[PDB]
Amino acid sequence: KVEYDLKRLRNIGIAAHIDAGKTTTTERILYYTGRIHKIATITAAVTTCFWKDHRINIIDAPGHVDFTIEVERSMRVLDGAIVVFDSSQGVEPQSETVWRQAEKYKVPRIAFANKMDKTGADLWLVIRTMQERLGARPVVMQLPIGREDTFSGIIDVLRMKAYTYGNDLGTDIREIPIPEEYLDQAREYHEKLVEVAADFDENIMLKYLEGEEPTEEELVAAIRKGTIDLKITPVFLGSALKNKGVQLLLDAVVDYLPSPLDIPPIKGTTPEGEVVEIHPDPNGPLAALAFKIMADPYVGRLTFIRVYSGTLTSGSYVYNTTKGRKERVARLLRMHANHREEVEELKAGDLGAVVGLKETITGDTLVGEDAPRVILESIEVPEPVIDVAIEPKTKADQEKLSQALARLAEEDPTFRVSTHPETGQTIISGMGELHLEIIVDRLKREFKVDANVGKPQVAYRETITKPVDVEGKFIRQTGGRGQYGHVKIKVEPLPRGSGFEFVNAIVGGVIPKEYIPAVQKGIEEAMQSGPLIGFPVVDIKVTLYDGSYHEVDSSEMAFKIAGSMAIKEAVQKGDPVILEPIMRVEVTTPEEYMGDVIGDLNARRGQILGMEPRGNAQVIRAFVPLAEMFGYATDLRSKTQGRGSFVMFFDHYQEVPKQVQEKLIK
Ligand SMILES: Nc1nc2c(ncn2[C@@H]2O[C@H](COP(=O)(O)OP(=O)(O)O)[C@@H](O)[C@H]2O)c(=O)[nH]1
Ligand SMILES: [Mg+2]
Repeated sequence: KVEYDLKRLRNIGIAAHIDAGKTTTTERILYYTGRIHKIATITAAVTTCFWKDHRINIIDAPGHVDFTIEVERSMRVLDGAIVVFDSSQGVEPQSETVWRQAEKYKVPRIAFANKMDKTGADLWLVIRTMQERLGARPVVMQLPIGREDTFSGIIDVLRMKAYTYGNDLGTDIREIPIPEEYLDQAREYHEKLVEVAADFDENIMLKYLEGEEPTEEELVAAIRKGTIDLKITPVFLGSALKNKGVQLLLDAVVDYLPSPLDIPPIKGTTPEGEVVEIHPDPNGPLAALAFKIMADPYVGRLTFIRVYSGTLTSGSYVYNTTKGRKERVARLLRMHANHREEVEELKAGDLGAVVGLKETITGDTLVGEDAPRVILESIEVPEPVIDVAIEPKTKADQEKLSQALARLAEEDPTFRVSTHPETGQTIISGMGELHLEIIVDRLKREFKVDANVGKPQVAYRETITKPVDVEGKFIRQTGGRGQYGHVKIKVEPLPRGSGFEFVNAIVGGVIPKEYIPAVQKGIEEAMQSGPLIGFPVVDIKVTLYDGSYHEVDSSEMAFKIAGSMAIKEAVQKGDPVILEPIMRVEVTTPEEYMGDVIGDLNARRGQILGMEPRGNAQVIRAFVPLAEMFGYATDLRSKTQGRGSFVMFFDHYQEVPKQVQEKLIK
């Protein structure tokens, strides 16, 4: 027997500018691969299929489309990529953005000039622009027969044969000889191809010299080596829509894209912090990454995983190293184009879905019960730095918004719901504009919740900068009785990020013990709104140390208020100050636009940390206030002729300069 072979795995992702043909190309890969296995929602995060004895796991799901969380993780999870270019989109400036991503995560790729049928279809413009702008070193693997409407065929220039397509349905294909008017062009590019292969094979170099045509297999193997070691980009061509070229692209996935053997081992960290390489050994200890959780309308919660080492067995227990608990793997599944398949196991190099696993979230590492504890993804609590207010038009929209968030907080445990202290509205808080922007689209559409949605707003905080010693006195005859509460507190600043710290130095019934929770609750509520701009108070330690009470007039109501009053007083007395989030920012740019990107970041109150090169591009690292980063994606495209791209992570909170302090009151 046999079925699992590591050499025959081909984990891929299709990377394309929006509208280039990612989806159509994927659908067509799924149609052609599913033909043999028929006479003996979609899409899923990973969809398996078969071609010429090889298993191709097609990694997607994102959604989005700027969402760096989903993109990073999905790149570690695939081994190789097909970058689809639109042949008819002339400049295609943001098609560069997705190339930079593949370069960033060191993923071997082939290219597919995908709309040859269309008006404007220009293979050569794709090759030249790949050369000049991306520094990709493309190698022409195919030549088109016909142009635009009359696009009828494709020449494979490696093997010196061609194919004609008798229809647009993908149901008539015939190995033809290279026709007359194309044959000279094929000889030129075939020996250009042989020339490129000679750089990664000394045997082929010696053959090229003599004019001896090398063996097809030696040629495939040399282009493959150069592809996998990131020195060339084989280019193929077609119309996905008109079912021309998609079977040859599938051949290229097997010929040139990597198995999980061919790429460097994934890097992981022990709990000790020692970095280690994780080899794809199916009989080794299990190590696996959850990279997408998925609600399902049949089997329920599905966590999609990539096994890097060992074997994951259905009916086993695995250890979630990020959290600290055993979980039960109930079942394993592969998602095919039309159907599900139950499987007994997923070995190293492979991907699928596990039912079970209730407490595992995206990015979590799963290892064997008695296996080395490794953490693949670096741990980080991502800060809710952006809030959006949201008001349902009726009471009927209130309860189905409450369901929209409690049900969407389980798939995505990374946002934070609350209620504005001085208004009373629902406030979703998250890692960015676009995290909240698509939560809002899932709310109004998928959960049918129409609501008055407010401007995105940065999550400012407030704190004090010197120690203070203050009172709160609530003493009133209100609502038919006397009320009395009296607190004294020392408040002092805590180290940035340390949070909140309450200390009871009440020494002798000076405030009766029964009212001590009341004063804490008062302190708590009053910290929700600071004196400067009404935003939460953080990073302080409060110490209750004196007070008084009245024999009959004191109450929890009175001491709570006395607590609020004391906190209000202290924050205003304590040289208060606004804290804003500061983001880590990596901008990728062409070098001619590079001085202009630095200057613009400095005008945004940025500090430049340092730039290193990435391909023919340049990666600038910097700190900038998130408050200064609004509308940045458009402003960056303006100063890079659309070729730039960035990613943005929370780093720390810092004290705003007093010039900004004044601007924020209104
Ligand atoms: N004319 C032409 N259109 C295509 C081709 N491939 C895809 N499209 C169309 O381009 C549009 C966007 O396609 P899609 O695959 O969804 O792009 P995506 O956003 O990158 O997933 C769709 O309406 C497709 O039908 C092609 O080969 N030729
Ligand atoms: Mg799509």
